[PDB]
Amino acid sequence: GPPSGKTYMGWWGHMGGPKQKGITSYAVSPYAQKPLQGIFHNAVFNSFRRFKSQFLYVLIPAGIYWYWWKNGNEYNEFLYSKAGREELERVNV
Amino acid sequence: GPPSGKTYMGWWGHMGGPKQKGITSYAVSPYAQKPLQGIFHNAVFNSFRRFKSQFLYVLIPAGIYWYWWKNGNEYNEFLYSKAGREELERVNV
Amino acid sequence: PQSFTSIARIGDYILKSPVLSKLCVPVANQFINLAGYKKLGLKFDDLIAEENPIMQTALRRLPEDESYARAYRIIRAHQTELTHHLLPRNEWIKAQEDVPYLLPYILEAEAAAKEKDELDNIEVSK
Amino acid sequence: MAFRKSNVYLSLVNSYIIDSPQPSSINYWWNMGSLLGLCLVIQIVTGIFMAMHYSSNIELAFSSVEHIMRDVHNGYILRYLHANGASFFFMVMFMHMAKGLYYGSYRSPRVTLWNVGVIIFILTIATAFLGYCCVYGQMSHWGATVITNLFSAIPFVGNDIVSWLWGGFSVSNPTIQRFFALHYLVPFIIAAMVIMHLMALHIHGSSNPLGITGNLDRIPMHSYFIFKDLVTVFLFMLILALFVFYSPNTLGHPDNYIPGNPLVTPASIVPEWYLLPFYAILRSIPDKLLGVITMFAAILVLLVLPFTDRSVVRGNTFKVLSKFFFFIFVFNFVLLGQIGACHVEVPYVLMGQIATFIYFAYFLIIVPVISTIENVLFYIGRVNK
Amino acid sequence: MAFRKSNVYLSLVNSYIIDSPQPSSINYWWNMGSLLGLCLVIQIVTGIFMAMHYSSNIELAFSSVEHIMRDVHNGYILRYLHANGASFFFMVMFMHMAKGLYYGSYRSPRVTLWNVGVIIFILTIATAFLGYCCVYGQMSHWGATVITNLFSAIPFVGNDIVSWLWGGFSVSNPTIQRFFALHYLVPFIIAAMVIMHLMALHIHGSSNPLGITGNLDRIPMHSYFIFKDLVTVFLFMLILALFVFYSPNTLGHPDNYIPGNPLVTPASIVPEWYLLPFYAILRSIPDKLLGVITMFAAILVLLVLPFTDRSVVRGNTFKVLSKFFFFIFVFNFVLLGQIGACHVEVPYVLMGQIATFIYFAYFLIIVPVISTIENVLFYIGRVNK
Amino acid sequence: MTAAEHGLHAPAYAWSHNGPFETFDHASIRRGYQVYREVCAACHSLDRVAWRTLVGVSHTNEEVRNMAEEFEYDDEPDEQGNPKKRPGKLSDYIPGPYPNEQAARAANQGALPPDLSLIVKARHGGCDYIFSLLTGYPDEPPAGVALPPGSNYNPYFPGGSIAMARVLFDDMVEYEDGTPATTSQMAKDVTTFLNWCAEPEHDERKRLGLKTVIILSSLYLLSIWVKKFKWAGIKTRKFVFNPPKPR
Amino acid sequence: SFSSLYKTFFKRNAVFVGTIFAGAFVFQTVFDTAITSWYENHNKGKLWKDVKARIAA
Ligand code: HEC
Ligand code: HEM
Ligand code: HEM
Ligand code: HEM
Ligand code: HEM
Repeated sequence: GPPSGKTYMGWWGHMGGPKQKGITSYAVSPYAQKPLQGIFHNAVFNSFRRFKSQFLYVLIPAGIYWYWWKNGNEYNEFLYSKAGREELERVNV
Repeated sequence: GPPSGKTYMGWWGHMGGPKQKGITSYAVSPYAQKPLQGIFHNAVFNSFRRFKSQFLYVLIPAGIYWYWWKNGNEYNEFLYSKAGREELERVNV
Repeated sequence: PQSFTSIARIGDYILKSPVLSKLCVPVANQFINLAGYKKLGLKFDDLIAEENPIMQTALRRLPEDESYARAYRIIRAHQTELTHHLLPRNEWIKAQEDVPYLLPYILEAEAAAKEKDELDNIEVSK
Repeated sequence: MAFRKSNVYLSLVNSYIIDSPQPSSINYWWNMGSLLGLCLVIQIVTGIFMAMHYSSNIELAFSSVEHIMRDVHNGYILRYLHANGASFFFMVMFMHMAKGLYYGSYRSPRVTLWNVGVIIFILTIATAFLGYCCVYGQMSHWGATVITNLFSAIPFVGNDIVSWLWGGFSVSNPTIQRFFALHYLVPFIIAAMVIMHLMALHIHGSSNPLGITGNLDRIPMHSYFIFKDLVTVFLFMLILALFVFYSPNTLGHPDNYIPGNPLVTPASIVPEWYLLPFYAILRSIPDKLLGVITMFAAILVLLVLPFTDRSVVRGNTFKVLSKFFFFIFVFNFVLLGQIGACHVEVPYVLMGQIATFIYFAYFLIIVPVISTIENVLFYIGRVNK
Repeated sequence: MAFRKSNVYLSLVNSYIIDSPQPSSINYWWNMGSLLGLCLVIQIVTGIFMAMHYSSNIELAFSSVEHIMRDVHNGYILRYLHANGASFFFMVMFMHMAKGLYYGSYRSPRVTLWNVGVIIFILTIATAFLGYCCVYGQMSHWGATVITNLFSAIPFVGNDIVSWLWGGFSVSNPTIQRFFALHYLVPFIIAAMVIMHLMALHIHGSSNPLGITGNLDRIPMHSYFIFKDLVTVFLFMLILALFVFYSPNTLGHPDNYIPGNPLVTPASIVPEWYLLPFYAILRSIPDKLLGVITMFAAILVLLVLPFTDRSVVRGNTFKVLSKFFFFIFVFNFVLLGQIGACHVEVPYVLMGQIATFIYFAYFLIIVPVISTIENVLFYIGRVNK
Repeated sequence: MTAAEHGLHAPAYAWSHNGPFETFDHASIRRGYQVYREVCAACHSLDRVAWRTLVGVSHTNEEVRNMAEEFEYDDEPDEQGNPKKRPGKLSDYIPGPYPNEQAARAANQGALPPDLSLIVKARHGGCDYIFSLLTGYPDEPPAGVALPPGSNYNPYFPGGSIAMARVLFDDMVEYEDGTPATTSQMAKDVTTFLNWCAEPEHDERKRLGLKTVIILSSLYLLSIWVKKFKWAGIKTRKFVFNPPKPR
Repeated sequence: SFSSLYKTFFKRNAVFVGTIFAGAFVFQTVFDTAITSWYENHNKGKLWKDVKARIAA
């Protein structure tokens, strides 16, 4: 068939990475391993490390936007009440 | 990408035919030619050559099945007429 | 799909017999004349479907002058049938020119493949 | 390299349409596949633009088709385009299968291509049947009744399969709504199978009328076969335009404009004309189970073809007896359709039985014997001994 | 070679599923694409099995959906599966798009992948809209009325486009049958676009959460990511089974069980929840033409993101300010949806306009400036001069 | 089957709309509507033809509004929910004489009269079959035909025994334009009218067919020329073969 | 002046396809009018305008 363009990924044998030397990999058979090893240690400790690392980025925008939505909702419930109809007609007209 | 199986067609450059030496092609530009050259000669002469060589294979079996169909149609029309009701009940029962 | 050893076996039995030769060879000559591949500049050993390993082996082992001649006859037949014409009667393949050139290579590669199969499926008498 | 080569999608378009090496010597019978692609595009577009207005209830099916003919602007154009284009879809498909049968395009490299085409033929037969039943005329109801009462011949689970297909106890509003839903669904399965047909054709290329290798003289498909296909595309549009505008109800049966009535039998329950040969193969066997087995075996006997063709050269281009028996087969198929159009009467029973025997003896008996005879005659005509 | 590599079709299944080299370090956010394929198979299958019973007339749309919910065996299973699976389709689609926005999967190799993804997003939004209008409840009719009366703001041919979409003079019988034909058709365009998505993915491979090159350490997709995706497939099925069998009408508006009445306004016209941010970006602009132009720009501003992401490392894995503003964008999207669910009242109008401005300033203003500042900080934190 | 069970095949009359450039005689459609309203509408329905489609074919707008007002249809119920009738408009359909099939079968000896909206297309033969059925009533059936009571003989009906009595007699309809209404003239008029009710797109369809056939024939001939032009450089190739030197 | 003819109309492909669309517009209008006039003139006396003029006289 025809050849296609220059891609940044080959297949098994010519992936197009750097030449690798000196990097030696060791693995064991899963049949000779314990799966579910360390899950009670990682569940209470490594999960706590990941939560300590990445909760300000997810929680400070959540705090800002939830406080904004709650304040806007409380201002709407003040506006369509009986005590704030003067301010309602002022800010609507 | 991954390679596919051994096919009997390559592409432009590596088709998979044999090596060719000595066969020389000549082709002049169509912008220097006459399209519709020879259409009246080949309309009545080449067409008769092709029809004469290839009409017995198409006209003997067509005639066989058309004669069979016409004979069966005439026999059916004779059977469900008034002249052939005795033969109708005989070949029906 | 039919093996060329089988065709050669049946054909050699028909040709060696004196009754069957005189009965069936003129019918075969008329069949080949009516088939009309020689009217396009082709021998029969070009007509064989080359898309199998036996035929690819035979076309690989075919020598170079026969290969270039066969290639020219195939391209000539393609140009002729493109033009919807025939070859001129001076350029038709003569009957003495329609010689089986690919048949010994086909039969040799076929005998090699049948021997390979029979040796892959032996049962040693023990 | 060029942008039609280096792109992701334009490389597919390029290697299938633009740069695709076609042989130089293929003739106008090789335009039938492109014509089938055009036919399928026509059917899908017109069918969507009529499914915008069609109502698939049993009380609204025929009247909604009659609303398409009457109230929809250019709706008769869409309806006649759909009906006559399905008839032309089967005309061109019979020419495509007969070209594969003549030139031997089923053989040793292209066997998977042949089997995918047979799958497409099954799916197109089924789509034509379901869409014919979608009209709910008199022929739709009784054709659906016969061909779905066929499945009550299976000994164990026959009535279960039948009442599951019907959705009830006869052809009714559940069956018509199943048939519209499946008639919408199935042409996209056909389009997927057409893409797989194109893959299996693309790995090995087209054959040529000679049967010899096309690898030597080859021509790009763009600017040569684009226009060689455009000629037959415009011819197909011309004949379809004649059959859509001037004689629009020729190929249809005139009973379909009767509203669908289950209590009135129209005295000749006949399917569309492109199902009449398999209907005659059905009716030739005097058994309900063996008849539907014989009809499905008539469609699936195309798969015995690359194994029974004992010929050593490809295609009947240079074979006298294969030419003669191929055309005996073609006009036997015509006679079988003409038998299936007719009533079950005295010469027609034996005529359809002998023609069904010829239809099956071509693939199993005629082709190996004739091709072996031609191998032996081709040998002894030029071997001197 | 193996038969999984040498075959025509099994080489495709092999090179996409079985031997597809994924990087070793990708996480469970890379399971959402396979989950979207599962959602599409769920939607198409339950859609066909309800189209066998649904009737698209304006008198029989709601009655036929209730026929599915009452008379059809397990038809409540199919209807709740279709509806809540569409909600889950859009949940997993927002997760797929957000992980693409986060890990930089839109950059220089995969711009074609990102753009085909945006086309799939547009087509899936359109499919969900037409299928919601197929029920013909109260929110269906009035959602159809509002969103198709949006196109009467185009000053040249707005009334022509509106009366062509409606098929008449309001949303009616031809509108609902149009929408049903289109809702059947467009998911097969989504399936073809998913195959184009897989082509654009396959030519360059997946990204990894580090952003660095993945050519060094790779793993074949079978036996590792097959079961790694099976985990999330069973988790998705578990959450969908909870929402189908125990809380089936939580994600639905309760006004859709009122039949479609053109003479009664239901006092809050609101589409399905996954179109609510785009409904808010619509209602923020106080003009009908600029509002629908801003909604189409809200869908089409993701095409600007490959050329505004000025970073030199890919993905916000190692970027502090980009991480903070990415989750500000995410919770701005949630605020935009909750704003569009609300009525048009005094704090909500200003909050919706501000949230729309933050939505458009993320791609156009915030991302180039923050990525340039992070480029400068990454340089000067380790260059000593 | 027998020839009596097939029916007599109707011959090929020279209609004014047979032929690829022809149109319905629209005055014949007008006279056919007159013979429908005065004869055929007593037993036959026209449930697919709206009044508004008659405008511009056989009558004028104010001419069809009077007929539509002459019939009555069901209105939306009044403020008290009672059923209400209404004089018709253009948008309504032509009403049949019987309220249901059982009323029709009560009035016509148990044989349901079919709805004549599609019956030119619904029967093999078409306008020829309708004309030959309407006129081909023999005064005496052929000797030996066991005829049931209440069934007349017509050789064009399949089976011979039709339950429609002969309803076309000479000068039963006083035509508006003074056309001499014989039985065959009235049959020609209702057959043209029923063919219009079957295919009301007939004139425009043949018009568009002429446009389409001219454009596609011109495109086919131009595409043949363009094919031969693009293919000339390949079609006139020449191969020579000087065999190479041995190595 | 075939050189001038080629250099004007067929050298630039933009002017070529523009002349194609301009000719297609003029062709659609004129040819539709010609087929309508030929059809209505071939069928004289059978159209509703002629039946209406007969009713008017
Ligand atoms: C009074 C009662 C009438 C009148 C005034 C007409 N018709 Fe006819 N018609 C009638 C009956 C009971 C039947 C059923 C016959 C049967 O099935 O045995 C019919 C049938 C027809 C048919 C169908 C013929 C067929 O099925 O092959 C046609 C085409 C038909 N009628 C036409 C027709 C026309 C054109 C009339 C007046 C101008 C007309 N009928 C009058 C009962 C009655
Ligand atoms: C594979 C291609 C198709 C074939 C062969 C096919 C075949 C048919 C046929 C033979 C009929 C009956 C025509 C008649 O006698 O009136 C029909 C009807 C119909 N088809 Fe299809 N069809 C195809 C594609 C489609 C698709 C994809 C749709 C749906 C979008 C569709 C919608 C219809 C509809 C609505 C009818 C209703 C009756 C009518 O108006 O013709 N068709 N089809
Ligand atoms: C929707 C229906 C189909 C479409 C779109 C289709 C499409 C195509 C196309 C485009 C080609 C290439 C052009 C050609 O060779 O004619 C082709 C080739 C082929 N098709 Fe089909 N096809 C269809 C149905 C079938 C059927 C029903 C069969 C027979 C079982 C079949 C068998 C073949 C074969 C054998 C070839 C190769 C012929 C050759 O080049 O030697 N196809 N098909
Ligand atoms: C792209 C995937 C699809 C999506 C996102 C989708 C979305 C939807 C949605 C949201 C509804 C309204 C559900 C409700 O609230 O009751 C719906 C209804 C419907 N959809 Fe789909 N749909 C999809 C695929 C399909 C397909 C392919 C079909 C047809 C074969 C289909 C047939 C239906 C039908 C009949 C309804 C009618 C009401 C019902 O029974 O739920 N859907 N669709
Ligand atoms: C029917 C909908 C879709 C399906 C089935 C689908 C399928 C897939 C699959 C299977 C992958 C590879 C696995 C993965 O990386 O997660 C993928 C990757 C991707 N998809 Fe989608 N996708 C869909 C919609 C979208 C949408 C809406 C977008 C966003 C515009 C998108 C953008 C991407 C991107 C950027 C990648 C590459 C992710 C990476 O490798 O880092 N897709 N898609």
